[PDB]
Amino acid sequence: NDYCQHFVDTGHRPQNFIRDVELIRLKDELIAKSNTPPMYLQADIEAFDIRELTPKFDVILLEPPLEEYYRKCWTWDDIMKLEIDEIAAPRSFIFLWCGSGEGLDLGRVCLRKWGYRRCEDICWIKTNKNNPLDPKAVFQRTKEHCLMGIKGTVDIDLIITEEPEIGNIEKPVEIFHIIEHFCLGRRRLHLFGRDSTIRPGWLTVGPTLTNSNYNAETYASYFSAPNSYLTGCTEE
Amino acid sequence: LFPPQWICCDIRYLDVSILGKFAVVMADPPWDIGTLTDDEMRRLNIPVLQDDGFLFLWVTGRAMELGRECLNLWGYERVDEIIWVKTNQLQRIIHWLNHGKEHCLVGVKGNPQGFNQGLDCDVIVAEVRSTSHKPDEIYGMIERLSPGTRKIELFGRPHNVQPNWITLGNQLDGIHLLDPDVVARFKQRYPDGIISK
Ligand SMILES: Nc1ncnc2c1ncn2C[C@H]1OC[C@@H](N)[C@@H](O)[C@H]1O
Repeated sequence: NDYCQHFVDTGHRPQNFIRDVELIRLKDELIAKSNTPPMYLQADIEAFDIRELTPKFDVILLEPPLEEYYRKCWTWDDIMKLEIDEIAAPRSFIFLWCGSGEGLDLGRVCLRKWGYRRCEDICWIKTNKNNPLDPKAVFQRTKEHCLMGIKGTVDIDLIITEEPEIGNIEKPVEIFHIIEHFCLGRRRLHLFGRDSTIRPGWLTVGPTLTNSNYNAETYASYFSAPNSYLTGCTEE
Repeated sequence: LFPPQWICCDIRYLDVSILGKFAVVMADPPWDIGTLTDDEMRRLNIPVLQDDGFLFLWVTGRAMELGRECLNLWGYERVDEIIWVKTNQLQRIIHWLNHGKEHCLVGVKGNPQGFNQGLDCDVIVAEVRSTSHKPDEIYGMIERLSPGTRKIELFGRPHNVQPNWITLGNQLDGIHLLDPDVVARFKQRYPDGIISK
């Protein structure tokens, strides 16, 4: 059958009809034991010299609040001016939420500006099983992109969930599972996270956080020798 | 005009200006990731094919970036991005991550009028077939977007030929042209056939 046609007929997005979405849990349990305690800092990132966030990170998850999520917001002008290369480790990874509009282009510019090359394009595909427009848009937009960048030298590149309630800007927690299953290192930064996103193994920084516990000397102590080079998937 | 038409050619060397203007261009190029170098891709004479319309550009790997480059070089702005979720017959999905999709950049040129923007959504769910064979659903999406207008496909194979479409590719069988304005300009430009150099 033609699900494109079906969507025109009924309003059920084609992804509504995708189906089905052995000790790969021991990997998850190693992640859990290696995880640092959750750390978090309230900071207005427009006004905040990010160089105060130390040491340099192995993974950066960047989730700037785009205007299009809502139907202060950061524009791609603002985002491109973040000095992400000043806190990234020489070999490190970025996951940048780009939305579905011009961000798919301007996010690639950001990645190259900060010194990465895009190695994956992860799409969050939103179903509307429970509920059967940009002026430049040619099609109804039913997904978002999270770009993965790499600098220096099990999962699939799709997340499928139901479209969240209007006004809900959360991204699927599956993005964390994908990032953590890569075993990229233990210094993990989430910029523009919220109270709702704080998580073991992660440093969360955002303007809406209600509480802070970040201390740079304490944070670094989690990675002092003999723990400087752990993958995040090893025994403690 | 209406029925399928095609030209076996080397797209690098055909004088595409005999074909006229098209509401839609679609291409599935042999990116260098029988391929074309990045300069040959950049040099392709896409700009003459359209005045106001849309371009559909299949990309994988580093062509996700290079295709954006060609897109802009040829004079398009990328305004959408179709994702084809690849499934089997049971509607289940088929370096760092395994790939469940392929991307089709959508560019706009000029100011198109009379198109039905917003009828379809930017996700396709369709079975995998032979390799490099894109799903037929795209022709339905494109027809509903721009019904009855002239369309051109670059790097198509015999199964890609469709009504309202002119298909170009080097694995087509011969030259099948029906539009009088096209056969006219083809005879003038190519009085003996032959599309070399
Ligand atoms: N210089 C050229 N001129 C015309 N067609 C050409 C070409 N190089 C390759 N192709 C055809 C290829 O298109 C890409 C892909 N869909 C394959 O299936 C194959 O057909």
